[PDB]
Amino acid sequence: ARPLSELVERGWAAALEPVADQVAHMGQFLRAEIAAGRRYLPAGSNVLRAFTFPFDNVRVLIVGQDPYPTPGHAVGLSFSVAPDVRPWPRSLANIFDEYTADLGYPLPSNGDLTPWAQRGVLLLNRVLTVRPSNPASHRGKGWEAVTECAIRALAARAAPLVAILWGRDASTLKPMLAAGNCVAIESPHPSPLSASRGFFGSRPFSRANELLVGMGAEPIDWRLP
Amino acid sequence: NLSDIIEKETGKQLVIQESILMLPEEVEEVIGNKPESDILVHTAYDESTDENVMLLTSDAPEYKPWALVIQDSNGENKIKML
Repeated sequence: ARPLSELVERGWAAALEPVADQVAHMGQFLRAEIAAGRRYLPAGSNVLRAFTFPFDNVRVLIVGQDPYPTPGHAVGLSFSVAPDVRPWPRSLANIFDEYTADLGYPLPSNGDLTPWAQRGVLLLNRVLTVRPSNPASHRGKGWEAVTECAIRALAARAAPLVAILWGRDASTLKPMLAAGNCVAIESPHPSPLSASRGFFGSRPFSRANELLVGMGAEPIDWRLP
Repeated sequence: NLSDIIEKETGKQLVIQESILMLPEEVEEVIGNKPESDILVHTAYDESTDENVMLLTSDAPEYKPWALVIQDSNGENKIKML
């Protein structure tokens, strides 16, 4: 489609109003991509899914990168995969261990994160689409401008926000949320290569919550089994 | 695939599930070789040896091999520079 209000929750309409031209453009890029014979992975419907849940109800940002490059895996949301996805992304596996370690909970039955999303945890990738099997193929391709505005908008609100930033790529957005009512908690990426380097033990789910409570807001549920 | 070069250096039919991008500063600490520019950490999982198989390559367009890491159930890494 075309007009922002028909594409995202409104309130998100407001949020992203300044990147309307920029997002609309992203469309004809994608369309142009199919036109040239190649497809993009995130999946028509889900591309902007991140922005389908209320803007004013977000309390936690988990910024990812671009989508999982393998078909049927990427689902429109950071780090989350589809429930049928069996041997799951090792990053996600690690996230989950710290998740059981951090909170009393038992290991999730699948890497389907939808419930977090619908509870005010915004799983926003920095790049919303990607060519199949070709990781990072849509970097600088226009998306960052959008996801960036997304974030700035969240920061501007009266409501408190916790941003958890996994990896240095993420950290570059620290300045981008002027920490007035925003708190950022950074750590090395849950990827296997770096996880034990300081992600594990970072306790981000509870800390995020305690931070939220510290600021007079409601904690996230987490908890998905 | 780029997963073929995994199959080459190890002989294991595995699917890459994620490519995380990191800065030299991040990669150096773990492997002890500061790389030129950023790296993508393509991680596949071997569900039989319980090993995390990692392929580190140069950024998006040219996916140039740089190093390979095999990480066991304990966490120790057999690093082979490529």
